[PDB]
Amino acid sequence: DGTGISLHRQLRAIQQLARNVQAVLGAFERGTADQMLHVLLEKAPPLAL
Amino acid sequence: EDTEADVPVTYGEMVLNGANLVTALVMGKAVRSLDDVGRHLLDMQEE
Repeated sequence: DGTGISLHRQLRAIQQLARNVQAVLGAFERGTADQMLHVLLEKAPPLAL
Repeated sequence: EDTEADVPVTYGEMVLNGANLVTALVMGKAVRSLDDVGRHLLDMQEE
């Protein structure tokens, strides 16, 4: 609307898109570590054997 | 018919200029001319 609130409601949808996109790009930085253990436990037989 | 011409005016407008943009959003209430009423309320108690 160009009024004082409809300038602001734009900014609230920007911060969500920013902090939605900051999480999922960081998720592959976390999904990398989760991809370690489920193929390192394809190998690595136990120490007792 | 005293004359045949008169003197009207134009619209005065009322826009959320300053503090009313915060009080409508951060709070709920948005009391009109709060730039002036807040000036008058801060002028009375200090004497």
